[PDB]
Amino acid sequence: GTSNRDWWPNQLDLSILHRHSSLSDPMGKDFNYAQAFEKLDLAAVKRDLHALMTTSQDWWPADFGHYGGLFIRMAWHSAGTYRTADGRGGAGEGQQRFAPLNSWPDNANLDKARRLLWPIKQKYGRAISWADLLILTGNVALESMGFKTFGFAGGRADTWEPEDVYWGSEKIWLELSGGPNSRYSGDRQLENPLAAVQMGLIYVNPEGPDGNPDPVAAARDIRDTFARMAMNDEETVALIAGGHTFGKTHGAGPASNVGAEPEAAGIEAQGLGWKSAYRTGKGADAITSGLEVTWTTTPTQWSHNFFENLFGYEWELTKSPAGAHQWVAKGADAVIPDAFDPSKKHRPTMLTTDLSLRFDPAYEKISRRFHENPEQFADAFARAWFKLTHRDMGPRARYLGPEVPAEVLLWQDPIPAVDHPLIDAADAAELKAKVLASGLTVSQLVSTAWAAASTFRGSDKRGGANGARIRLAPQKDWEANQPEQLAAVLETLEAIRTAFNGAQRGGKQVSLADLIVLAGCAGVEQAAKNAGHAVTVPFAPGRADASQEQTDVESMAVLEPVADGFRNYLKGKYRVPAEVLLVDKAQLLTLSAPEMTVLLGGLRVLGANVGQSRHGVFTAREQALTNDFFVNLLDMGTEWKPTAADADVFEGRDRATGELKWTGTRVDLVFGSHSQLRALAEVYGSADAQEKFVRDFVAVWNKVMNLDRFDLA
Amino acid sequence: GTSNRDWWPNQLDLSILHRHSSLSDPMGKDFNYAQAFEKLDLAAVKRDLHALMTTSQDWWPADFGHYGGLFIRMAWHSAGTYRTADGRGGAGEGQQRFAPLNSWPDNANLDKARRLLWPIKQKYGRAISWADLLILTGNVALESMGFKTFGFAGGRADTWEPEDVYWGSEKIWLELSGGPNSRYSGDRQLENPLAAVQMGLIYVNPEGPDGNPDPVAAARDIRDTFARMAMNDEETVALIAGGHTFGKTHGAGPASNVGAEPEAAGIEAQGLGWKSAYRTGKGADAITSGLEVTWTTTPTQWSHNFFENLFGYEWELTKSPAGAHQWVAKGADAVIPDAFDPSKKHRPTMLTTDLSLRFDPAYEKISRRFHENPEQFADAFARAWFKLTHRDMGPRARYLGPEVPAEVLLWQDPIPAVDHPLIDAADAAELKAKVLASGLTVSQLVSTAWAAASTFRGSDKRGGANGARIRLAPQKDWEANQPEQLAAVLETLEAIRTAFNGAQRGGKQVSLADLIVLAGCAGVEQAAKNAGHAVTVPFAPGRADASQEQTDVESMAVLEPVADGFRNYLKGKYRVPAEVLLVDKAQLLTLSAPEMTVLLGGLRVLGANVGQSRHGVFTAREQALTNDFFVNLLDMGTEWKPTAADADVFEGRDRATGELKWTGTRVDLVFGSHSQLRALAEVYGSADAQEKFVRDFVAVWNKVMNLDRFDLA
Ligand code: HEM
Ligand code: HEM
Ligand SMILES: Nc1ncnc2c1ncn2[C@@H]1O[C@H](COP(=O)(O)O)[C@@H](O)[C@H]1O
Ligand SMILES: NNC(=O)c1ccncc1
Ligand SMILES: [Cl-]
Ligand SMILES: [Cl-]
Ligand code: NA
Ligand code: NA
Repeated sequence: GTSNRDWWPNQLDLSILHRHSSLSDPMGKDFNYAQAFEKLDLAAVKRDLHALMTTSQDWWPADFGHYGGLFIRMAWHSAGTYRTADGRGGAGEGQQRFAPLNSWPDNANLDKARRLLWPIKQKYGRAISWADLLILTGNVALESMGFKTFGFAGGRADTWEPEDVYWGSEKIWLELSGGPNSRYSGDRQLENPLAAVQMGLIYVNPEGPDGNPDPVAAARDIRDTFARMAMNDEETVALIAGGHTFGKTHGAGPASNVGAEPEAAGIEAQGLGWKSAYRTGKGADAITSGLEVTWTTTPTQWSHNFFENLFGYEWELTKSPAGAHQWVAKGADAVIPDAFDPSKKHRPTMLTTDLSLRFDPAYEKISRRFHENPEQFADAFARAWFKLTHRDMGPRARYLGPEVPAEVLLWQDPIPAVDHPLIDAADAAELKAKVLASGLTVSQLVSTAWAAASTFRGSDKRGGANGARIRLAPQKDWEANQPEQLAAVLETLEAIRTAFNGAQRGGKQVSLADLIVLAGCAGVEQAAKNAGHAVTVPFAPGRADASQEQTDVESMAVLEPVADGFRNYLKGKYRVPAEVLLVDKAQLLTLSAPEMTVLLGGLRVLGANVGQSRHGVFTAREQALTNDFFVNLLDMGTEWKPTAADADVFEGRDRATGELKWTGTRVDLVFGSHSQLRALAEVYGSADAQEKFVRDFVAVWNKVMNLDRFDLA
Repeated sequence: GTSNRDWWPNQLDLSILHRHSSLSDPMGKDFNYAQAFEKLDLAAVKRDLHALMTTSQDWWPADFGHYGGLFIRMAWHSAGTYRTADGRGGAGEGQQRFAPLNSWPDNANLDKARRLLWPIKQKYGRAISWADLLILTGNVALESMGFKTFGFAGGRADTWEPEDVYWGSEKIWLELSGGPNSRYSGDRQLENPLAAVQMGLIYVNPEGPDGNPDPVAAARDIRDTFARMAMNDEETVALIAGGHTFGKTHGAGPASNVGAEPEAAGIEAQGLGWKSAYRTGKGADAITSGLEVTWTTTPTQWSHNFFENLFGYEWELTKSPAGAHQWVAKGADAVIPDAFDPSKKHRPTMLTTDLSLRFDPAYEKISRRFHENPEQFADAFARAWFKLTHRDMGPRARYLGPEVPAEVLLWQDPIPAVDHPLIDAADAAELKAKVLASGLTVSQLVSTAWAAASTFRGSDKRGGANGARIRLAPQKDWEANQPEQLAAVLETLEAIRTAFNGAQRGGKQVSLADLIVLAGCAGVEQAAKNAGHAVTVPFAPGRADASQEQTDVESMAVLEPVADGFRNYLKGKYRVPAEVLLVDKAQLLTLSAPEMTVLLGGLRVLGANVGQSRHGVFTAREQALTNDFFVNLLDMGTEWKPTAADADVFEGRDRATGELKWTGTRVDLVFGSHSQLRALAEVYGSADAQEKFVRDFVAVWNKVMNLDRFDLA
């Protein structure tokens, strides 16, 4: 059956904004996962998971009699898809159980791991999500094997269909670099937003870069991909050495024995995949990666043996029984136990990527310090495992249950507790009147509040106006935020705040974070008034102001908007067309297509464009909230053409006279071109739609202002 | 960006069940189109459209100074996608404005027609849908040119995204038959459910079959395609001769002048397409189909000149300026006016497909009668145009506004008016107890009510339990409906009804249509009771009983279910896997994936399978409403394999002992295989889900029972 995607393979895809509707969701529209989880007996679930660790099933027998290593890898993989570039991937939505991640080659046989968990999932039902269960099971695996975790938070609601994520353009699984859809260019630069070296891998290739077994070169890839998953050198060495303290790899025979991945298998496989014709197909005969490495002398117990082996032998290149490159300890005794046969032992072995930890010079120093000071290794690994597995969960307000660590960590972008009375409605009116009397313009108020609130992304729940981080480095210096204008607005707001706060009794004060948002609301009210409409814009107080020391400047850099269609901003020229980047941003903002449409049309006429550009400002009453953008965009009296200077800018001329009326970008004009977007524009550009436009705009404005307000959830 | 569809191109596509969410809809959740339309001043809209017919725009100048022919073609195309096989296509959702239909080659330059209508759409806003406006504009075109229409009904609500429709497998627009994706096999058999001869055409090729200009052969294709659009010979001739009484074709120069269709054009084209480099690109230079035919001497007025010309001249094969085959009248005077130059005239011309009306022997008789009796022609055309343009609107209860014809037409599957008091809640309880006391079983009651209600399809809103047509030909003899069992159930219900009705005062009585549904509800209540649960199943009375004489038997044939996954029924072996046919059915029933899932699992254990098959009956308490289907399906203690006898049937055996536990079909097992479906099955198979399963089952059961109840909208 030929589809629209076949006929117009580069048209824009709006379905990404309309996933996750109530239609695909089996839970009622009233289901609240946080409330269900709060009633879960978490201790009881952890007792069942402890029991599961050594209850081997015949259909996938446990190595060493203990599933701990398998489950740690399962949890690591659930979390390990994460990219800091867009916040997409991670454990937070339980996406490992859906295509494509359920069938990635690096997730081979994790289908068996997930299936082992079905009895517990069934027992507890909706009170524990798959997403939480995958992570909890990793924690319990670690605890069972002697390792004390830093903590655990529930609250990851399950999702019910695959996310739309750009995982790369390759059409072959695991394609090596340099092909027609290469993710690499230049001096082995990985394209943003990607965070893995090959399609279907988590981070790097365990044999080495593109299969070449050079541990020094592999270190380069490790460092780059882990950085792109928010991990520095110390965390990276702690995580790899930590994880590879446990368990083993599986490569007992040639890879050609392994059949179809889950999404390709027959219906009788009942959701499992990679069935193997090699001997029994499982247990001692298991094939997963094709490598055959067991790192420690006690694979089911926490030890300091990883670094003892790493530094204690010299390593020789060799091949697994599937033909894969791996390393064996020169002249070692057979000290490693076998997984099934008590009468066999093996020499210590390593992956190329394990040797990276010793032969990259910066890693080597960390690895040595961890070898000499295992307490530091244990602490770093615990902190890094917590980070890895919670990275995409958002503000601390979302953390549920009795095991949440009390220590606040820098990576969480923390927000101080509010310890004073909040402003009430009378105080809000007083502050909005002051803001309006100060001489700040609609355009300045709207642009500042948009700049503050629209850093939010729902993918990892980072960003938003809470914290007033727009006043700190680096947000205050981002080109999209118009630094000089921003500084003048913030200075006027700060004086207003200082004056209000100094006049108070009883400890009441207003944060700058709240006042920025409140001032934006006043701007929207004033604009509606300018258009002859009487509008109150909703406002919820309670934001607090974070300090510069609570704001990691490097980590913040990935939230910089290099494309923001809502302010008609593009930081440079990109391979991806700007309207694709607009839809991408709308998706991160959690907007539907109707919301994106109304929001953008309104921002254009309120003066939210960067640099005061006239592009898309299709009104003669700027700073008045009207549907002018739509009515003028859809006017057939105007003809549009790309400019001579720039193919991405368009001139709109009176069809009869030739006179120039407007200019716009691809982002402006896509609303009059794409057939679904134009149908939306039509609704708002109709003669009966003025009040609907205003009201819809206020609702989406308020939605954006509140995106990070999990303290009110 | 590689997607799941690229990696697993034959996985099942569930997104088709999740279109039309509230996310994609710009109207609020409470918007009621029927209410808006009822207040539209329809006379005022029609006066604006009348004025439009002769107000030429220079960007697409009106042929002969009148847009009427163009708009008639627009409306005919809007309706002309319709297929009787599945009810899909037609004018009822305004789908012509979305991909792919907006860009079909047969719809070239209808983009210009739709754009002409924007000022009127904008004026009246939400009170008239595009869907309604396309049709209304065709009616007004006809009226403006002297033709009396049979009537008009509003009520087609707009849609906001493309429908997922199988339009064929070809990857090339207009591909000739016999290719690798040929829609033809055998002796020029068109594959179901298709109703056009080539990808991107409405019905047939105007040059003739695969371009061969033989009017006799073309008549074969016309007859076949029009039948597949619910039109018989009389209707077909009336429609083609009717339409081709007006306007002209456009083929003023070579087709290679014509650029990209709308979905492929640049953003500056603002949703228009087919931009032509030939001379001025429009008006006298227009190119659309590539043919250049003007049929009558007054292209802007109703006449009987099409048949006068058809029969009055002999015809010669010729070529348009774009190279297309067409026909010219041998030795005629130049009597046909030019579209732009009052000093030029032309000889009468025809399409190969127009000549079909004269040279096919059965058409020729009808055409002769219409020629001799143009009043008969006018009446047939008006009836056929009404039918064409309303065929997918559903029951008469959906027809809005002041121009609805009072005459009830056989094709409407009409339902008589109810002229008596309805049963109340206490009466419903009394009848449910009587049904249960008669000894009809849960399985008989459920099966019968499902058979009656599940003929509904949302694509053309035909079918459903209203009318009690399950008791008439042909429904009562469909194999899926189990004719002998059905007859025994209907007999018992009829006696119950006759007794209840004869005991009444005051004219109160119950229809057999209501009682079939009510009896099904009793069946579901009893089943819930068998499981130890007390529920009340909702029931709305007001169905009426249609007669055999009000039931066109041939038209009803397309509603026969040849695949019904919900009763594990397949009438023969098909190309398409049964699980794809299940999803197809659920989409016709308007079900989401969660609704399909709950509904099927519940029907399995209530005994709704055809022939009492045990396939998928994963319970030891048949006729009790439990979630046993899911708990047993997901039990990893059971292993499944295809049978030796049949690859489409599977045995489930105890994994440890090999003991046979169950059998199932692909439809049963897909819920344990497909990763999104199995995630739904898990919800219902969890230990906390019994109450939820019952509640959700009852809700979806009730939804199905009410699908055709537009009398209560
Ligand atoms: C450079 C990064 C890494 C690479 C290239 C890598 C590679 C691998 C490979 C190839 C396997 C064997 C899969 C199989 O054949 O069954 C494996 C196993 C494992 N890895 Fe990693 N790994 C990496 C980082 C991590 C991290 C961050 C963790 C956890 C904190 C981890 C924990 C594990 C565990 C527990 C196993 C054993 C699985 C079992 O016992 O079944 N690894 N790793
Ligand atoms: C075998 C069936 C049919 C064939 C092959 C067919 C073919 C065509 C073609 C090729 C054109 C010219 C497109 C162009 O170059 O602009 C056309 C025009 C037209 N057709 Fe049809 N037609 C059929 C049936 C119908 C029916 C059922 C109607 C309406 C009741 C209709 C009404 C018209 C009208 C009004 C025009 C003129 C458009 C204008 O003035 O711009 N046709 N037809
Ligand atoms: N552009 C490249 N392509 C492939 N391998 C590279 C590239 N650049 C560096 N390497 C490998 O990474 C190692 C570490 O180099 P560097 O990361 O430049 O200090 C080198 O010695 C190479 O083996
Ligand atoms: N692909 N996933 C996201 O982009 C996302 C997920 C949840 N809320 C917002 C965005
Ligand atoms: Cl994601
Ligand atoms: Cl459709
Ligand atoms: Na994420
Ligand atoms: Na339809």
